[PDB]
Amino acid sequence: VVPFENLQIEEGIITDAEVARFDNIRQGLDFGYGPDPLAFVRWHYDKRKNRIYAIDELVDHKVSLKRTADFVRKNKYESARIIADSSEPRSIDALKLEHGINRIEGAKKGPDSVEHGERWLDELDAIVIDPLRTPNIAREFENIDYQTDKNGDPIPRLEDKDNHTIDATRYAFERDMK
Repeated sequence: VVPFENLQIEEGIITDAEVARFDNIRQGLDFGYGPDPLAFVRWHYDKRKNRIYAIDELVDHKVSLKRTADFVRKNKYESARIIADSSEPRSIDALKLEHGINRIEGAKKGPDSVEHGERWLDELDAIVIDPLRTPNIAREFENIDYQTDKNGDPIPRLEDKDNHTIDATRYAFERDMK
């Protein structure tokens, strides 16, 4: 009925000292399309505790690959891999060959992996988000609901709306699932 009961959301819940230690980084990127924003996410993965921690994000409705690469470079996030929305193969090429983001690769998983990937996220012990650091991730994860059928009952598919950072997060963790 309610997804992501596992959410741990509170201002200040991730300290500067913690961000300093996190060293199992996962990054995802959705390019946006039509009015939908580009959404870059960076997380830390504690595999033993089955937790993920949101570190940073960039959400931009006025999509600029230049601005995205500048943000990634500025924060020295270039050294960790970015798994990106594979529907824009030339945007990936652009970030690599034009903007020097070398560790970007297309998401290997296809459109039929969506429900699986969302379920994987929902089955984590905790998804830990500090709205002071990642306000968009916080808002989207808190407010996302299940889709529903004729009979008006929830199906195990999240709404495909206001979910741009959730998509980016799926890509970021695609290699960690099963």
